[PDB]
Amino acid sequence: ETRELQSLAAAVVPSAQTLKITDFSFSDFELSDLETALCTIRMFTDLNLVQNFQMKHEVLCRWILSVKKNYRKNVAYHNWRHAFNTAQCMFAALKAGKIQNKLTDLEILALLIAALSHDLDHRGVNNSYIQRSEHSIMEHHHFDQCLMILNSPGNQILSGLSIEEYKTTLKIIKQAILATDLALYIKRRGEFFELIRKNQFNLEDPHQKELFLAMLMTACDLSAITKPWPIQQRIAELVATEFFDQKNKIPSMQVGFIDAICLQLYEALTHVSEDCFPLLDGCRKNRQKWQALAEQQ
Ligand SMILES: CCCOc1ccc(S(=O)(=O)N2CCN(C)CC2)cc1-c1nc(CC)c(Cl)c(=O)[nH]1
Ligand SMILES: [Mg+2]
Ligand SMILES: [Mg+2]
Ligand SMILES: [Mg+2]
Ligand SMILES: [Mg+2]
Ligand SMILES: [Mg+2]
Ligand SMILES: [Zn+2]
Repeated sequence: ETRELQSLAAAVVPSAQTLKITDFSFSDFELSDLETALCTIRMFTDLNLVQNFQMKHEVLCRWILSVKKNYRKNVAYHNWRHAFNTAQCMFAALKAGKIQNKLTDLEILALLIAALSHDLDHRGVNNSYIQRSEHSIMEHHHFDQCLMILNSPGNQILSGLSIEEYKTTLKIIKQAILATDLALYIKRRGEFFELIRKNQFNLEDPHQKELFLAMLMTACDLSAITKPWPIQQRIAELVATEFFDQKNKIPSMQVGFIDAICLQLYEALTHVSEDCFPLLDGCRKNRQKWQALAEQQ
């Protein structure tokens, strides 16, 4: 054991409501690492994951500490906090967004783990340890890092699954993490948009289900863009720090990013579940804000 594990295992886990992890407008700026750790336990708990898969408290805690440890603090945006926020957005979409009832337990288990693990060991959009020797290169590496952790002694939060359940969950996890490659999202989204507009969308079809999960991953991954203005400015500042340093051109970049990538996604997601409207809403409000700024710059 480490001190950190000891403290985390021994701590009381406040409720979902006390932790605010059900709010789409959630922010982690004022939280310590330990506090994000507790939030994460609460997520697995209220999703019924500890229950239905018999996770041992000490194993979950060690797992989360392992996941956090394998992000780099030295990377301004792509770090544990971003991973943690992606998972909190998944949680909020499942509960407040009422998507939980559209999915199986194994899908839910896999999305949470995928959300937390999808950028593992990221070195910043600039850094180029993609050699070699020459596709979703980063995402494959994030998934390897995830599997490694899931297989570490003391960390095996899936031990309680049968082999069948386990194989299935692993495949879903892998797909979810690969889905976070924006290049995949752009190739796949057309089909998702067609289905929605032709009123054809059907989650009971395995193919369409898998496509939705992919889209849900992207939605959560990009969710900083949906946050209240003061918070989104701060995050945008971290992103900029990573992109450029590891400035009035920035407001129009954000507008372009919102137009090209974000709006349609959150519009589609709201069609699937009207209770995910808050994401669409916050994204629009942020477009106002950035546009206004761009017109002075
Ligand atoms: C404010 C700093 C600049 O912000 C951006 C500028 C450009 C673009 S992009 O989509 O046109 N660009 C195309 C090339 N590709 C390699 C990288 C992405 C994205 C952002 C942007 N992305 C994210 C998602 C990571 C968040 Cl969360 C964010 O806030 N801002
Ligand atoms: Mg809210
Ligand atoms: Mg701290
Ligand atoms: Mg079920
Ligand atoms: Mg990524
Ligand atoms: Mg063991
Ligand atoms: Zn990400």
